[PDB]
Amino acid sequence: YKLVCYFTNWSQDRQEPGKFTPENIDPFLCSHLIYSFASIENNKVIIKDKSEVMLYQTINSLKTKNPKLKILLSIGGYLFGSKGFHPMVDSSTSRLEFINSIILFLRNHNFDGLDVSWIYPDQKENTHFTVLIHELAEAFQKDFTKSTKERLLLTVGVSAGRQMIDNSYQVEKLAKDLDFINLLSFDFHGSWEKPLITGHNSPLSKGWQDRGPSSYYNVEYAVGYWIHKGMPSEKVVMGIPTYGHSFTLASAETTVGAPASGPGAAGPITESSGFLAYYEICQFLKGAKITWLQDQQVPYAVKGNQWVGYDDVKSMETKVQFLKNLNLGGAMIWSIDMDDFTGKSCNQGPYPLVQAVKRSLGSL
Ligand SMILES: CC(=O)N[C@@H]1[C@@H](O)[C@H](O[C@@H]2O[C@H](CO)[C@@H](O[C@@H]3O[C@H](CO)[C@@H](O[C@@H]4O[C@H](CO)[C@@H](O)[C@H](O)[C@H]4NC(C)=O)[C@H](O)[C@H]3NC(C)=O)[C@H](O)[C@H]2NC(C)=O)[C@@H](CO)O[C@@H]1O
Repeated sequence: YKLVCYFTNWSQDRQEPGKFTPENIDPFLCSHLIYSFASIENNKVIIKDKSEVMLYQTINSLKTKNPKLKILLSIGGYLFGSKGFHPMVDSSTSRLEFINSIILFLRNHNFDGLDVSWIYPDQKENTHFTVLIHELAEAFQKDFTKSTKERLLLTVGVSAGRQMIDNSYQVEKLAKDLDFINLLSFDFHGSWEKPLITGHNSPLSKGWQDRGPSSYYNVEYAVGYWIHKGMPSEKVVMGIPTYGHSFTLASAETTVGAPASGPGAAGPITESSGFLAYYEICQFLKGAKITWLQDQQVPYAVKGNQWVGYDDVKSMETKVQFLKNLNLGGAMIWSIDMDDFTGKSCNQGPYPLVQAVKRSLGSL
């Protein structure tokens, strides 16, 4: 099994216990690490990060410590959107420039591959995304035929939502071109929804109130659908979140599907109404009531008018058992810098969530 771990370049600006740098990375924690995110300037790959050159130092230390560790570079993410890939994708000339810059950049800086996480192609960018991936795949393969080093890996963070999947992807082709997908099996529910009701960020299974299309909004369905569409199960690396989605409750009802007036109060460290990192969640749970959903196989917690749907150690072990049953490629984490990486907040040691995933994957 793979354990694929995204980390981010904005977590370094947080205060403790959320102040993360690549030096917080345990080189034996994960099989793959993925830096989030690179940029594109003048159709070439760059890293925009005040700490860029220190990142390279840590990459080299980590890979020296653990010769098996793979470290990939990611382009994309929600904020980058589709706009970020233009004008690079607009022509084969500009795409060739990009692809050539990637190979040189990854080799120069000791990266093992590229993750393309286009959020999201949809109908409009379906062709652009398909060709980009295919051209990258071929170039990497070409490079390999000429090289003494391993072939550069190619992966993609992909939607777990059935409609977005149908619109964005040509799955059989993707299966040939990608080494694996990083299934983004989270953000199923949240304070952007209308009607504005509580719902879990990342339920494993369908809710008792779900019927029809709402029956798609869970991890088991997403996984099954990708397989159905032609992605081999062992190329499905299943995303698990270390964050939760929060709601401010509109009434006294505290159940799933209860009315919400908006996102929950911002965490003190992440300062973004609507989500909480796990290290903030452990502080939230103090004085909260926690319910484990038997239908959906994940917890939520309520304190005052605040409702948080999140993933804990029980969820980690339950989702790992699931991915193993379905013969998936492994687990992916978004993101390790939102786990309690210092261990100072949750009283469960360093990376309590990710370590549980690791322990569960390694268990016979
Ligand atoms: C609105 C919404 O929730 N949409 C989701 C979308 O976020 C999902 O995108 C994937 O999953 C994760 C988890 O949501 C994404 O993480 C977010 O990524 C953005 C950057 O793209 C983060 O923005 C950062 O925000 C902090 C906090 O305000 C700022 O300080 C930073 O400057 C800013 N970073 C940058 C580069 O500008 C945001 O905080 C992340 N949120 C969380 C909770 O971590 C991630 O982008 C994306 N994952 C991958 C691998 O591409 C998407 C999944 O399908 O669904 C919805 O569209």
